Order: sequence, then C-alpha cells, then structure tokens
Amino acid sequence: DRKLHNTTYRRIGDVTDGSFPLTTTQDHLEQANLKKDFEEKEPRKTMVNIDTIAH
Amino acid sequence: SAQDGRYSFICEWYDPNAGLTRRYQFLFYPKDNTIEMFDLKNRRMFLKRSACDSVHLADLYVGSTVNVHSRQLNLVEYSDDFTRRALTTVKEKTLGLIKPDAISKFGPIFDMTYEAGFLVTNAKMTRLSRNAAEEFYAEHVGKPFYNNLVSFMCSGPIIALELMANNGIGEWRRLLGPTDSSTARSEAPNSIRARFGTDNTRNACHGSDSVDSSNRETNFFFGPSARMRNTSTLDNCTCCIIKPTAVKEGKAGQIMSAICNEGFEVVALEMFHMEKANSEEFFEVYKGVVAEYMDMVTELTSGPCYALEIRCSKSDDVTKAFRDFVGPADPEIARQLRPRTLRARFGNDKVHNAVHCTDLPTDALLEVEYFFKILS
Amino acid sequence: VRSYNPSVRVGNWNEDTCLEEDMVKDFLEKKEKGELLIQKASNLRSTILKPSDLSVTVDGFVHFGDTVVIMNEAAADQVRTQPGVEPRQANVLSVN
Amino acid sequence: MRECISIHVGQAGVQIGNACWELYCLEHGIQPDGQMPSDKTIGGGDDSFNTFFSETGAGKHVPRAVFVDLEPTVVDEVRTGTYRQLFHPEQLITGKEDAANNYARGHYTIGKEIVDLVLDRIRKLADQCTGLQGFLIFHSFGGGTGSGFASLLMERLSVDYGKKSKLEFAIYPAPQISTAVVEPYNTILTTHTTLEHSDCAFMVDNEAIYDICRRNLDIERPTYTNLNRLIAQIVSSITASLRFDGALNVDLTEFQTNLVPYPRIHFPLATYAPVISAEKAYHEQLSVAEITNACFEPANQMVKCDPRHGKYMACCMLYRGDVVPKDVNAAIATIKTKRTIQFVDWCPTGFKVGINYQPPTVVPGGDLAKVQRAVCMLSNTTAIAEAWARLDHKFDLMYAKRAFVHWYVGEGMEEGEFSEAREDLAALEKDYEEVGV
Amino acid sequence: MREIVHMQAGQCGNQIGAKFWEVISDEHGIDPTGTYHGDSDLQLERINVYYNEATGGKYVPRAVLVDLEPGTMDSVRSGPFGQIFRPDNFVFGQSGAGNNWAKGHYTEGAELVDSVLDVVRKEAESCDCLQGFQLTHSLGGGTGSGMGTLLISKIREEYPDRIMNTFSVVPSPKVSDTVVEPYNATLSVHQLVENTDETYCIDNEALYDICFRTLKLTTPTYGDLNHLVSATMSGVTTCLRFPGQLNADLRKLAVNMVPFPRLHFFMPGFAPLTSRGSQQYRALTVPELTQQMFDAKNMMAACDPRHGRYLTVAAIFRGRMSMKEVDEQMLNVQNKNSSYFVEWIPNNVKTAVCDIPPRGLKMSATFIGNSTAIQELFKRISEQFTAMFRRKAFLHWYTGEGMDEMEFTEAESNMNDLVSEYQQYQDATAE
Ligand SMILES: Nc1nc2c(ncn2[C@@H]2O[C@H](COP(=O)(O)OP(=O)(O)OP(=O)(O)O)[C@@H](O)[C@H]2O)c(=O)[nH]1
Ligand SMILES: Nc1nc2c(ncn2[C@@H]2O[C@H](COP(=O)(O)OP(=O)(O)O)[C@@H](O)[C@H]2O)c(=O)[nH]1
Ligand SMILES: [Mg+2]
Repeated sequence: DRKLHNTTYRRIGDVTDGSFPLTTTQDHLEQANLKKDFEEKEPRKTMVNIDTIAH
Repeated sequence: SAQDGRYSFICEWYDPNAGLTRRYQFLFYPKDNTIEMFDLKNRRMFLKRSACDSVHLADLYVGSTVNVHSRQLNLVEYSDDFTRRALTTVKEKTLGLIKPDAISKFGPIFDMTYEAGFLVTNAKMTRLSRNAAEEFYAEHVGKPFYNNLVSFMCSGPIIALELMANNGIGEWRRLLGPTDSSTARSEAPNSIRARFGTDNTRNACHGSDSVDSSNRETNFFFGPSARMRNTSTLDNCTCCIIKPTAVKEGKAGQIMSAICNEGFEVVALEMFHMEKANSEEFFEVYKGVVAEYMDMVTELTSGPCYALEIRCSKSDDVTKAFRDFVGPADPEIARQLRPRTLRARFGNDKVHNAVHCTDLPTDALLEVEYFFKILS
Repeated sequence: VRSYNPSVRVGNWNEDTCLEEDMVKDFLEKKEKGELLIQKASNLRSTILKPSDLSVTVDGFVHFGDTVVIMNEAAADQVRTQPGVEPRQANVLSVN
Repeated sequence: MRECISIHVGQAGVQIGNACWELYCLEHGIQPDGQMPSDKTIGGGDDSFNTFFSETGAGKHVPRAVFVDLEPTVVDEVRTGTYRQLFHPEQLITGKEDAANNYARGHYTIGKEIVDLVLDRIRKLADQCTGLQGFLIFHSFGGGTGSGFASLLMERLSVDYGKKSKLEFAIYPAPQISTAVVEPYNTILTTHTTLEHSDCAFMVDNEAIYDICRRNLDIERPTYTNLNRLIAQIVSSITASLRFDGALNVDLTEFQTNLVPYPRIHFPLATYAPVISAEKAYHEQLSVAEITNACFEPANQMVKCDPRHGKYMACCMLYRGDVVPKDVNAAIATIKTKRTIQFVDWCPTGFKVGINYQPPTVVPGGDLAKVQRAVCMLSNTTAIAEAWARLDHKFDLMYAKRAFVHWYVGEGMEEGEFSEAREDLAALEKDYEEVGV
Repeated sequence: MREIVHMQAGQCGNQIGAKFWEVISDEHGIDPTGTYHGDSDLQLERINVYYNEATGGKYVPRAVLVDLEPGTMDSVRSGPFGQIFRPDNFVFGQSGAGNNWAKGHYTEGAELVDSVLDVVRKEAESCDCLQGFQLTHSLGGGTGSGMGTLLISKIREEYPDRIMNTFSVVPSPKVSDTVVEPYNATLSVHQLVENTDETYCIDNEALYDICFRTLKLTTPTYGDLNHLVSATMSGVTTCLRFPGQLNADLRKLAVNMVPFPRLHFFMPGFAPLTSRGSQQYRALTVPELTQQMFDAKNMMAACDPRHGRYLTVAAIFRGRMSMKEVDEQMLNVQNKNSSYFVEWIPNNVKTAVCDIPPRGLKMSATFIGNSTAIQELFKRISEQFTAMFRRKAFLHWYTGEGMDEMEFTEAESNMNDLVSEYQQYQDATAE
C-alpha cells in the first residue's frame, strides 16, 4: 500500500471551515441592509405635537 | 480583582447626533456591583472598573433601558455562553394577564405579586377584540370553553403583566394555584385564584404554563410587534404617576389599592421604562423654581414608572379632588398636616415622595395625552 | 472666531435674543388670529376623521334617506404583472 | 429635464459606479429593487431623480449609466449583486476577451467590436434624455479597458454628439505606488488621444486617498471600498447643483466655461472636505472657514502633487448644506489674504462658488460622518505639470531601451504613436510652464 | 468565458497534472465521481474555465493525458481522482520513450501526435473563447521533453494567437536521476524558447528544499512536490476562475511580465509555506506573506536571485485583504531591495488581488519572477551539455535513431544566445 505519489495532506493549510469569505464587492453591496442602525429615530419626544393643540 | 464574575451583555446606545446606534459591551461585575464597558469597532476602553450606583443586579433585564452616566443603553443580547446559561435561569419572562372578573381588584393582586417578589417589567390595560385572541387560539375548539373564554376576553378589559422571579415559570403557577377556582379555593388558602375568582375561566389569571409559549404570549403582547392599544378615553381625568422608588420597594400594590378604595376609577394603566430626555420633557415645568429638578429626573430615570389615568364620578373636578387626596409636596409636611392623604403613609423625602400629580388643574388632559397617545 | 448659541453671552447674543423674541411675538399674534399650520392640521384631523353611523337595511334593498357608503371593490388580478405600479385596491368615494 | 449620462468603463469604473449608484439610490430614496422606499406614494411631484433615473411606466427607476468592461468579471458580479433588478440587463454590456493592460488591445482589434454596441446603448439613452447636459465617463488611466476603449468611446462620442460636454474621472497612477508596469505607456497614449476630446479631466489618485484615509478618516487598512465611496461623494457633490435646489446652482456648462482658461488646459484637482471620522466629528464643529482651509491645505488633495509648487488658474467651490453667503465670502477673503496660496497674475477673480441646500448623505457602512456641511474644491492649477513630467520621465526610462513595445506593435499600434504621444505631452508641459508664470 | 485546456506530458507531467486536477477539484467542490458537492455559487459561476458540462451534474476536465507507456497512465486511472477524466483523453503509447529526445520527437511518439492533435482539436472546438493552452512536462525526460515540445510546436502553429504557457520541470544541479538529462534539457528548451508565451521552470531539488526546511515532513515523497506545483498553477490562474479587487489573467501576466519576447522564463513561488505544527503560532498577514515571498529561500526553482537582478515581479494575492498594505509594501520591498532590481524599469512589480483564498489557507500569495539570474541554469546545463558533446558521449542513441549533430549545435547556440541576452540586461546601465 506504499503509494509514493499520495499527497500526505488533503489540503495545504487547515485554518478554515470550508466557507468562503463573502468577497469585497459583495460586502460593499450588502451594507445597504445596515440602514436600521443608521436610521434617524428621534428619542427626544417633545411634550406638544399635533394632537394636543386643541388642549 | 481581575475576574470575579463577568456578566456581559451587548448593549446599544443611540448617539443623539450622527444618527448612529453605537454598540458596546456591558461587563457587570457582581460581588462589588461595578460596571465596565467595551467599545465594539475601534477597540478601546469606554469605561473602567468604576462603581456606578444606577445599575443594580435587579435592574438588568435584557430588553430594557439603563442610564449609566446619562447614556441610555438598551440591553439587547446575551453575549457569552457563561452569562447565557447563568441568566437563562433566575430571569424568566412570564405573562400575568388579569381576567376581566378582577378588573376592579387588581390592586391587591399587584400587592401579592410584589410581596412574593416578582419584578414586574411591563404592564398595560387593554381591551382586546375578536381577532386579538392569538393568546388563546392555541387551545382551539377542544370544548366550548374556547367560545366561553373568547367571549370572556372580549367582554371587559384586562391588565397584561410581564413578571419575573427566580425560575419564574412555576413560582407564578404556585402563586396562582391550580385551575378550577372552587377546587383552588378548597386546597390553596392564599393563592390569587383562591382569593379572587368564582369558577372555571373566571380564574383572574391564566398563567404561562410552558417555556417559549410564555415567549410567544409576550411577543404577541409587549415587544417590537405589539399592536395592542391602551384604554385611555381622555375626558375629565388626571395623572397618577407612581415613582420608581415606590414601585421598587413593594408599595405599588398598596398605592393602587388605596387609590381604588378611597374612590376614583383607574381608566388607563401603563408601565414605562422612562428615558433621561423624556423625563426632562415631563419635568421641564419643574425647572429652577423648586430646586430638585435634577434629583427628580434622576429618580424617574433610575427605574420603571407606573402611569395611571384617574377619573371620578363625584363631579367637582378630578384634578383638585386628586390633588387633595395626594399629599402636597413633602412627606414630613404631609405627615404633620393632613396625614390621612397619600404621600404621608408612603413617603421618604421630597424627591422620592411616592407619586406624582398634575399640580395645575388645566394641563391634566395634555399630560394624559403625552403619556397615553404620544409616548407609547 | 467660534460661534456659540445665543444662550451664551459671547457675540451677537443680544440681537439674537431680540430676533427670537420677535419670532415669539409673531407666533403669539398668529395663534391669536388662529392661522397656525399645526392648528390648521389638528382641527382638520379632529373634524374630518370622525366616525359616522350607517343606516341598516332590513330587507337588503336601498331606501331613500339611507346613509350609504359608495365603495369600489379591489381588482381581481392582485399579481403585480408590472412591478412598481400597485393594483387597484378597495376604494371608497370621498369628497376633497 | 437636466439629464446626465454616466458611462463607467473599466474594472475601476464599474466599482466606482457601484459606490456611485449606491450613493445616488440613497440620496434620492431608491431601493435596490428600484422602487420608492416601501412605496406609500408615487406622486410624480418629485423630479430630482430625473437627472440620473428614468421614470418608466411602471414606477420603476432605472439608472442612466452604461457599464462597460472587456472582461466579464466585475460586470457579472454587478449582475448577480444586490443591485440586480435596478440595472437593465442590456444596460450592462461586456465582452469575452480583455485588453490586458494593453492600450493597443483597448484601442484596436479587441476594442473595435463592442464600440458599436456601446454607441448603440448610449444613443438609446440619449433618445431617452430630453435636455442632456453631458457625459460623465468614469475610467482609469492605468490601462486596458479604461484607456483604449475609453479613448475609442470618447473619440466616437465627440465625432457623433457635437460638443455635449464630457467629464472624465481618471484614476491616475500614483507617483510611488501603482499596479501595472506598462502603465506609463497606457496613460500617455490615452491622454494624448483624449486631450483633444475631453472637456474636463477630474483627476484623482490612489496614494492620496490612502494617505487621506490613514491621516484624517483614521483607518490603518483602507481599501477600494473607501476609495470609491469618497469618489462617489465627490461626484455627488458635483452633480448636487443639477439635482437639488440651492442658493447658487453651478451646472456643468457653468463649470467648463468658468474653470478652464484654455482648451488644452483642462486637468483640475479635486478636494472634497469634511474629512473626519464619525467619532471625531462628534467633538469638533465644522465651520465654512475651517473646511475651506482644510481644502486648501496641501494634504487633503486627491492627487499626490503639491499645490505649493504651482499657481492656481481657477477654483470652483461647491458647498452643500447650510453654508451662508456671508461666511463663504469671509472664508474666500481669508484664503485670498493668505499668501501661502499663490494665484496667477492674469486671474484676479478666480473663484466660482455655488451653495446647494441638500446636506450630504451618510452611507450605511462608510466612514464619512453625518455632517450638515460640505465643500468640494475643484482647482485648475499648474501643480499637475510635475506629475506629467514624472510620467514622461518614467516613460523615457523604459522607451530608451524599447521595452514592452512588441505587444503594442503586434496588436496593431504603429511604433511612431509612442513618439507622437511623447511629443504631445512635451507640448503639454511647455503649455503649462508658459501659462504659469 | 475564457478557457484553458490542460495538456499533461510524461511521467512527472501526468503526476503533477493529477495533483492539479485534485486541487482545482476541491477548490470548486467536485467529488471524485464528478458531481458538484459545493456550497456557494462562486464555485459554480466560472467552472467552465476548466470543466466541460456532461450528462447530469457531472464535470469532465478539459485535460489530455499523454504518455508513451501504459504505465503511469494506468496508475493515474487507478488512483484517487482518476475516475474524473474522460476515458478518451487518455492517449498512450505501447513502446517506450527510453528517456530519448529523438525517440519522443521523431520516432513512435511522432505518429501518436496526430491522435493527440485530434483530441486537442476536438477539445479546442468544444471551447467558446479559449484563452489558451497550458502544458506540464518533464524537461530531461523522454516523453515530455521531445514529444511535449512537438506538441508545443504543432499547437502553436495551429493557434498562433492564444496564450500558450508551459510549467515544465528543469533538471537540478545536484543529483541526476537521468544520464542524458542535459541533452533532453538542451534540445527541448531550444524548442521551448521559440514558440511559448511563458514558461515557469519548476526545479526539483528546490521542491525538496522547501518540503524539508519549510514543511519538514522528514521524508516528503512526491505528493508534496506535486502539491506545491499544483498550488502554484492554481494561484497563477485564480483570477480567471474567481472575482477579485484587481484581476490578472494569463495575458495580463504575460504583458506585465515579458519585456522582450525571448525573455519569458519565470521564477515561481508560493506563500505561505509554514509547517503544519507551526502555523498556529504566527499571525498570517501581508508583511509575513511579502517577506516569505521575496526571500531567496522560497524560490521553487533552483536559481538564487541574489547572484542576479530582478527584471519584473508579479504578486497575485488570494484572499480578502486590505491592499493599501499590499501596495505600500510592494513599495517598501522595491525601495529596500532596489539594488536587486533593474533601474530602467520603474515600477517593476505587478499587483493582483483575487479575494477568494484556497481551501485551507485564509490568505495566500503567488510569486512569479522574471529575474535575470535564470542564466545560471542555462549556463550550467550548457556546461554539462558541452561536457558530453565534445566526446560523442551518448550521441549515438540520437544519431542512429535518426538526427544530426547540427541540431545539437543549433540548440547550444540558442542556449548561449539566451545566456547572453539575460547577461546584457543583468548589468545594462540606464544613463
Ligand atoms: N480608485 C480606484 N481605482 C481602481 C479601482 N480598481 C482599479 N483601480 C485602478 O485601476 C488600475 C488597474 O487597471 P484597470 O483599470 O483595472 O484595467 P481595466 O480597466 O480593467 O482594463 P484591463 O487592464 O484590460 O483589464 C489600478 O492601477 C488602480 O489604480 C477602484 O476600485 N478604485
Ligand atoms: N515534481 C515531481 N517531479 C517528478 C515526479 N516524478 C518524476 N519527477 C521528475 O521527472 C524526471 C523524470 O522525467 P520523466 O517524467 O520520467 O520523463 P518521461 O519518462 O519521458 O515521462 C525526474 O528527474 C524526476 O525528478 C513527481 O511526482 N513530481
Ligand atoms: Mg481589468
């Protein structure tokens, strides 16, 4: 069973899990889904707005 | 020392300028009650060891608001597997929906829950409807108790509660006792279902029988998808703000029981986690004319508050009647003068009285609108 | 060289205070004569968006003097064969 | 009605167009699907998107751009990207073979089979446009598709469209770093063949943006994402006068016949500034005087060349946000009284300001802070003559030994074109040194 | 749509080709049966560069295995990843090459070249764009040296417009493994220099040295050598198969790396090559990658660049990375080793970024050098050639087989021409 042409390593290097790192232009384009934390919500709710004017 | 218990959660703070919600790592240390904060993205040291006196172990509650150094953090995620498996226990969400049979006896129920030691975190008074029975289509047409209980939900308001105690699903069931209120009264002598309620489905609560069904019930209720509405109807009414200190030290049940027993009527109930900015807008009339503005804002922000809408059938005017029933400003002055009122039987100092009332008898409408139509 | 808000006594704070005082004057006079935009929207919302009852027919036939709401049913082709333009939903005839 | 056709050619141009159209969709409120944000109306009252988007019968906005690359590598990624349904399928054209850093392969043989297709698509987009202000050609001087095909496209657009002002965004080779080894050849050939065809050449570099991101935006590891986002901010600030209302609107024709003094002298320098991070704009106010000073510092320049060694023919100053026409005059007066910045003797009035009301839009993920003010400085100066001289020296250093010439010769270019281009840029150097005196 | 047809010549060529078709099989997620056991669409987006679609989900390589013996063709068929090849791109002889250039080029190997061209023509008209042909052979052998260059000549005559690159294994200075190795190197590289766009010249003792001192392994066999050669071949052509920030295919490499048409002999290199037990203790970054590229230790050919001067460098970085560091450190290595660079080519480095790393390594880099110092290899082979040719040593096995000594004189004259051409640009001053 001595096969001198066998690789002795299936892959060169081992620090991975097989996944692909989601290339740079795809990472650029998927940042359009990060507008929830860039939303301009206003946690400064004023005491008077347009339903209390009659009161 | 270097490591003495490292309860770490992801927290989010909205920067008022630039629109970002920056993400930080909260690193509460027990056995010395300190806080540490890391800055996710651009690795740095946001807060050192410190000794913050606003954050206590009972506050936490992932999904809540904490104000450390006036930065209104929202705790959003169980970071670290240690903290996840250490606070999956102890902290359990449970639903405490009061049935419409106890629509007038909720004060004693709150009193027994706070005596048992359940830290309520969110509460509302809600009407429900035909289609709003997602709480109860799980037990779908098994017997006509389905139709009877749906009719009972549609007839009369309810008070939804979000309670928590150690292993809370099970101590809530122990506080309720078993179902079948007659049998529950026969065996359990001090449960909620024994003290209040008549028979089956007139049981004053329903419980949170199983885990993640409690989560489903709360997510149908209180949360980012909650489409429930309060029972505010305006008219001649006034505010009954119950301060976080009085909520914390087991007095909310006594206060609301006294409110119901002396007279009046609680028309809308709500439970708030207030913010620094919103507390300052509520107490902006209490600017530098009373000289406890900062302490009043701090005690509003340093815990959850109880908003109540009060009407009366005694005519006159609800604002002056409620202002006479509440102690005027100070617990000592309320004890020496008119001791039968509020703010004297429940009172520590001028900052933490017990409660808050509409001082001006012409802006109770606007304050009720601010609580129940604006900040909601 | 820097600029602070008029609450800080550094630059043209007196004239800025007088300017905002006159804006307050204009707001008070416009509220006195009742032509504010916020009032104009609030009373519009309070009056027009008020629910009204509908006359119930006891036999299914429309009678003179009934209230009646005239409505249009939604389109029976809610498939969006042309993306972006919304298919005609349920319409109700109303007065502008 | 104020139409503008963008033509992104080259692998640099496609990525700059990706960032550019992300910024345009964010600024005009357009989803990657191409609709209004959660609809809620279609209206037709809004018209600021007409300069960049075609309002169809379906209420689906499609961009007025043309993506060209000889290799089908980055255009295919744009096809299967998030902006998949936004672009028209025929709008993104590509070939099979690439020019491979060869201006001969770009301008001849390989380039002369897709030029008919790109002119057909540009003709269709021009028939869409009613009131076309001009063309915005995003390419790179570095070589291949961005040089030869860009030169063919500009020649066959100039001989087909009349004046129809063309604005070329050029990725110049940086003085020290660059990628290709035939890059001086490619740059010199494409600038010799586009000197008589470009109305204005917006010149940006790579090492300058790297230093800007390291120094001011404070990223020790910047990349082409940040580079293209900054270039997108520059072109958005340039076209903001066309899109949104303002106190002073500076259109394209405004820009050419106010900026360039002579037809051959059309190579300005860009500088967009607020240049600061999100955690450092928090503590410092950004006034008009200090952002103009930041533009006129010789470190925020988008091309690695010192403006201290040359004179300023002209400057265009495009403000965005809440810039008041008093402190813009104060800042320009301070700049004029500052003796470090030298202006040429024959141009005493040398500024063209334009104030736009729309604030800059922060992108969800970019390092630019949400800032209420902005200034973009486009200066026609003599400082790029040093870059031209360095490029011609790098050219002569190889062309003395006749290295890397057989590729061009075998692909079709005559051997005398290199010498003719060297003659043209020597004439350009002489023109700059006789203008700036 | 650009496609590369792979052509394997000889023992060593077949073995390194089998390892190549293993590494670009498990880069694209292809099982030994031939189906696609992948996870992402990036693998299947550009699989047509090296694979032909078959019935079902199968994928047949566009590779032609040619050898003049049943032998290693049979062993490749029997071994793992040997059922993926079509059993018609498997042309083999029945006699033996005999480590003989004349036997490979003119006798029985020549009559099988017609069938090889039939197979190559079929696989070439099966293409759509056909970027070019790559060939792996074993200079110093008998099948890849003579019959491989016959394949080179006839296919270059057939398609003289497409990128024709050969990787090739040159003889080593130390040890021999073939007595007539200098002959089968000389009059084979004489054919190779005329009609090849780029050749890579992967030596063997350098592969031993890299395996023994960068990876240890004590006894490294042949699979480790084939693995390094296969990793280099995949890293050269990764930009055709995967997207990136800055693509560079074979013609971009040839244009940016070949100044004059006779100077296309390259210096291959790979990084990182740290050992299996020592890879957990180092931060794999761009500085480590660039230094382990540009040291003379990591050259996969036996030539030492310190005795010569680099004409042009190509650096193809595989993986997600911020390339401001890449550009600034190409600047840094150029300024630090500006003595080891020609002064008449400013910016003599070509940078490419393809942001998909190979399976395993989170980030890697391929080095292709056109250093002048390749003349030492040709000078040594010429010395060994003229050692035998002055004394009629082993020439009868070529002449009686049918050739002339004038071809040998032409071959040594062409190699001396290559040596002089490299030596002139070794110290050609600018001004
Ligand atoms: N600013 C910026 N420059 C880029 C970008 N991508 C590529 N470049 C520039 O482009 C040069 C490389 O040549 P390319 O423009 O890609 O060549 P091409 O247009 O693809 O044409 P071919 O060489 O035939 O493939 C580099 O020197 C970079 O300076 C980018 O995303 N941003
Ligand atoms: N890298 C590598 N080299 C090899 C391998 N097998 C043989 N060689 C080399 O190839 C040379 C022999 O040439 P060969 O391929 O047998 O020529 P052929 O007989 O005509 O096929 C020897 O010098 C070996 O060093 C291998 O698996 N890998
Ligand atoms: Mg390209």
